[PDB]
Amino acid sequence: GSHSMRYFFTSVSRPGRGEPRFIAVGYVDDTQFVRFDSDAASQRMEPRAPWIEQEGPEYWDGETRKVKAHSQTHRVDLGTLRGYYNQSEAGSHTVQRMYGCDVGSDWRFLRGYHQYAYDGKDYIALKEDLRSWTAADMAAQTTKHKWEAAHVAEQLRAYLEGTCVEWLRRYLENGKETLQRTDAPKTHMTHHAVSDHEATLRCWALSFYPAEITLTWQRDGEDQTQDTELVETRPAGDGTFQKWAAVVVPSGQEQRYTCHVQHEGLPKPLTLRWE
Amino acid sequence: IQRTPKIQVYSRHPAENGKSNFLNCYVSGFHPSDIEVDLLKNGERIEKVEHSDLSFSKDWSFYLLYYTEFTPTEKDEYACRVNHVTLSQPKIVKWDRDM
Amino acid sequence: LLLPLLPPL
Repeated sequence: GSHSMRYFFTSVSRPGRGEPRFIAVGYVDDTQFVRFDSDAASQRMEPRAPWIEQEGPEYWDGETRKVKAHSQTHRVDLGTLRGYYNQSEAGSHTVQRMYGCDVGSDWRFLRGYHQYAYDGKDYIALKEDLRSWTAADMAAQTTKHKWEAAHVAEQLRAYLEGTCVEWLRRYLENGKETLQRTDAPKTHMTHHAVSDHEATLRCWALSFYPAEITLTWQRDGEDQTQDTELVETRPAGDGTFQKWAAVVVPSGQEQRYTCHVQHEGLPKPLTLRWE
Repeated sequence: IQRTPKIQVYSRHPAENGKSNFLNCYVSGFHPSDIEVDLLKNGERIEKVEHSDLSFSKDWSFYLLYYTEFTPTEKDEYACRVNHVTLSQPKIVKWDRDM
Repeated sequence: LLLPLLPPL
């Protein structure tokens, strides 16, 4: 299928003492492969997947330098934004940044992203054409005019369409044994007698990869959303994901209900029924 | 911006008494990122708890996984205790094997 | 692989 590489960056100012907390994570599809935490002792970009350890010391030295440079940019941005919004030095504030690229199943470039938030709200983001900017307010409009004059978009575009795609491909090849394997959901249904007249059917999808999945309930072959509950897809902790969907049904009518599971790892959707 | 955390407490594998496992507390949808999460065994804080690296969703809300190895038993009660600026008092979510 | 340059606001 298609693939993506994404980097997430969070920086939280610490007014009482010292510099902002900075945390960077890198992810190929739903696999975290690098991290940097300014509170950690290494002060290094660290591997989080076996296949990235194939990279030599020049890789770790250069990514460490660059992620520290990223952290300094976020540090001075927190200061710039404090002034743009006329905020005091007493308060803690947050910047968040995500960027990366998508490629299709042919590994050709699909889509690039670069978006930035301040205190949990959109600030500025590169448009899908990778040429113009979306500025949410007049502070971000000042940044937009500055970045337009310096042609920042052209630099980011060269990376998003070029460097990013080439290295995503290299990672996908080095990590083929996991990055290019799909893990279909392991499914089962459980039954819970709520009261004397109602029961809950819970349809489980376990140990799947990647995270994208669809669970639906049908009654007599028609989609049902009333009296259902779907939890957020959640990490198992071993690199796979979990989800469940439940429906409340009249006791004795369980057989009218089917759970339908769609996932990239399945040749065709699965249907589960309580019998 | 202030968003209250969603909490799911669950084991990595279907729980069987006497079989080593992992107890997870997944906290998501929250803002800001400063958060306190403890795993509890019969009301007491569990000491060797690890967590994932802070990351966030498309709407900028944060998520973290807290986890520790454990062996379920019939009698032991497990829970997740979360405190966050959006919460007046710590929220305690009990582990339900069926969820 | 990270961006080589991250321009400040």
